Amino acid sequence: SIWYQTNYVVPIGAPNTAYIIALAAAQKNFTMKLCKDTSHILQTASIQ
Amino acid sequence: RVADMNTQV
Amino acid sequence: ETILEVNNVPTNATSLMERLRFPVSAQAGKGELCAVFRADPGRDGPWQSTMLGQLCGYYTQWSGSLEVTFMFTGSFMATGKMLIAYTPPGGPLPKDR
Amino acid sequence: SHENSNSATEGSTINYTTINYYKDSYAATAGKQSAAPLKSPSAEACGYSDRVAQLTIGNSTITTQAAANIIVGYGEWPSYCSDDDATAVDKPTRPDVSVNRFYTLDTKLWEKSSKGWYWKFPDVLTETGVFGQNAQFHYLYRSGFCIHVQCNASKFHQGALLVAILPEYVIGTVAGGTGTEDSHPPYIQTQPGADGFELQHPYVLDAGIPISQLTVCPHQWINLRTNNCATIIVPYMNTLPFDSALNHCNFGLLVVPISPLDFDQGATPVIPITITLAPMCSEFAGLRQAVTQ
Amino acid sequence: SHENSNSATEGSTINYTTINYYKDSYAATAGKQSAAPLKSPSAEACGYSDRVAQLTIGNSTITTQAAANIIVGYGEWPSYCSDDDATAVDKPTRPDVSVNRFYTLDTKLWEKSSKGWYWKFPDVLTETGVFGQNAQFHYLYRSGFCIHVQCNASKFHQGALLVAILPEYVIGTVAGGTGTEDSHPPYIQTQPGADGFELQHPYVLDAGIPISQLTVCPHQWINLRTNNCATIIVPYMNTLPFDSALNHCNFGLLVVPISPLDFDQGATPVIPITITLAPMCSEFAGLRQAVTQ
Repeated sequence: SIWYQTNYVVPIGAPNTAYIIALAAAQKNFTMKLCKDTSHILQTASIQ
Repeated sequence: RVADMNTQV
Repeated sequence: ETILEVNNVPTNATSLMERLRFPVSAQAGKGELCAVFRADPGRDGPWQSTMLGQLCGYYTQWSGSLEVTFMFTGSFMATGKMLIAYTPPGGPLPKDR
Repeated sequence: SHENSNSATEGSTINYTTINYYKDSYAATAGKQSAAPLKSPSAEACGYSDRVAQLTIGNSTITTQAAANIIVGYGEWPSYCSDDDATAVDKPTRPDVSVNRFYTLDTKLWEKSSKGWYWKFPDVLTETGVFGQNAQFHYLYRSGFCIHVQCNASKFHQGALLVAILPEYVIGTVAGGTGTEDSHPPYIQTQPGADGFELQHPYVLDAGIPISQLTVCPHQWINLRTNNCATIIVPYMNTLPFDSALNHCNFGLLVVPISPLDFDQGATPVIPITITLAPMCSEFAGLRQAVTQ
Repeated sequence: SHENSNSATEGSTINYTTINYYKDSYAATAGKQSAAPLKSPSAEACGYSDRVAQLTIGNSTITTQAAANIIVGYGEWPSYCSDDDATAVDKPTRPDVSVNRFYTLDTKLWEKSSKGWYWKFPDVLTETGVFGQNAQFHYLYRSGFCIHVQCNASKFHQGALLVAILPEYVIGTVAGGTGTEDSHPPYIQTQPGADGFELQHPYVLDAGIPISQLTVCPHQWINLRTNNCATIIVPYMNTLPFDSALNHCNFGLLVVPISPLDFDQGATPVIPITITLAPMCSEFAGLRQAVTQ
């Protein structure tokens, strides 16, 4: 969870709403196991 | 400075 | 590092680019909540946009720590601080900061 | 050899030449005495750049400019109590990762007419976190503190804050205004908890002591054109090796605007001041049932 | 060298001669394999008389007959998790004096018609003490236990209790009696807290497993003519180095009367059984907000 520790402070002339781009990764100690079929994307139709 | 840390006969 | 879709609220193709970033703006100074997401790379949610999430989809078990880089894309004159808190399992969604 | 070594300066590093016609050293004369800690030394000045290169305490990390503009209170890093200083015979618990970590208290808003606030320690951390549970459960408490006051403002904003650590910050009252009432401050004023308490008279710090002379105490500036944060690493100071965390505040963190906040219309009017504090080398002894106060 | 060392017996102390025509060791044959821990060894039998000479854990002392009639569970003293066994990268907190101490749960009354009770661990210590606060505040938990069941009765009283430690004591139901309901035990039955839960069918231990065969598990007898207490030092057993203390009970302490309590009229009819347990080498990791369950 990301919380406003103080605020988002801008002067006049700066936009009142900004954006944060979250980039996600894994460290050197990361390890995956037991390879399996993916289910993040599924197709109900054949490939023409 | 703390010193507390086959059966036989 | 791969873009994490924390703001996976929009669904239409016109605003699909809004999924890659989440807004930060001036608040009332009451420790407001900006964004939440689960820290599971293989879970169906924000992490599916990540290569860590996609590659985790091909493996049953994962272990190790995760890097989540939050990059601020406001102005140079935009200042502020954010508390990014990772809750270990057991603790629900925090009500306050 | 013929006199008791029982003066108030025994064990000190200074030899005192004195005159004594009696059995006790405290009967003797005052005699003769045969960077600077009080100037709020920095981490570079204290030689503690190795412990401040990246401030990660517990599972918490603050990102701030290190070393040069980071203040160690009284030139003393927080440390565990030695065997000589400690009197309690039970061995204290040292959680050190569940209680020694940055806690974010609140987000008090800085206004142009703002007077200032104070936070009493460890009363701020009495009822939250594993530190709060250990303070409630244990009679004896000893810890340093790493206070990281944060106030972000734009480059078109102005103002400075005196972020200072006032040890034994005893709160006084107006005494009815006329000074003939002998009033005492309430419990919510003396120990205001995590949300703090606003100063009624910041000039006298609600204690009859000038705000101008507060910089002898470990202090920092949040002059907005230069820095947006104030890191004061604060040791444990008391006349005692340990103390109760529920009815004694070792110090009070003063955050008052010496220079008022000002900005032109159009800039964000909500300038919040966020208080972050990490206990350092926490020590809890005398375990019993948990008590809120 | 030509095969992966990925069988289920890698890292064990026994060499297995096997036959493998494949790349993986787990594809190989079962092969050949090229006091007693399960007999509830005593402290004398375990060679741990130095740690049991007087049982003082934390600020708590139990006075009981040591060494000979004091049982170490599975011949294993509780110990902190090693680097090889541990997977969590954060360093856990080890309070060791605030959480490693004897807690006295309750004083369940033994009757002539009494069936027996079970206590689930560390569910018994979930909501009391600094151990309870650490278990609620931390996701990960690892500790041994020193259970000291106490039952005092006069020399004219008779009866014996099977004080036993049943690891992973999963509670079953009557399944509606007819066995065709697929009922599940409630939360207050599975995790009954400090006050425990009385056994409905002590013969099957409410789990379909006989009470007679419970002595393979670390067990003790409170045969009243011989001993009035049962000390079982219990290590941490899990498939995991750490686990949640709120939704997983590592073991269940069975205290049931195998021999019914009996005495003549005139003797005191209130024979209470007092449960005392000291966590040993407690380890809490994964700190977050406190959660009751």
